[PDB]
Amino acid sequence: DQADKASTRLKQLKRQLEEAEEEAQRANASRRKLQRELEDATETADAMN
Amino acid sequence: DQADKASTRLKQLKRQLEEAEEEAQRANASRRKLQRELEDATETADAMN
Amino acid sequence: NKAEKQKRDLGEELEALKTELEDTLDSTAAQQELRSKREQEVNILKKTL
Repeated sequence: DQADKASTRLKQLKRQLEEAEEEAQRANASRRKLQRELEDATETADAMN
Repeated sequence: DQADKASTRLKQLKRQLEEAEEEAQRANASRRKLQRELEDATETADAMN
Repeated sequence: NKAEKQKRDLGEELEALKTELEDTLDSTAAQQELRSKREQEVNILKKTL
């Protein structure tokens, strides 16, 4: 029963790890677009100066 | 052995899940900080026009 | 009977370490083939002896 209970809980953690990895990929992807937009604004600020 | 092996893998997943959650805080916090800088660029764009 | 029981118990320790290292045996196929053949030869020598 301990092995079955531990195995069941272990599989449940895999679902959280898989879902957590998707959040990091989506969150990291948003940073790429955010940094890209900020980079364009930095060049515009330097040109305006 | 299966319970100990499964329990050992469960502990490894716990530290891995905590590491991913900890990294998400830095990425999530950085995303909020980047949003604040983006707001300044948007407001500055209005004054530039 | 107790001696034979201890032998089976000691053998389980070797199987436990092998199962925990099975994830790395596949990646090390460059040398696992030669090492695996040597293990079988030792078992044949014990049976023949």
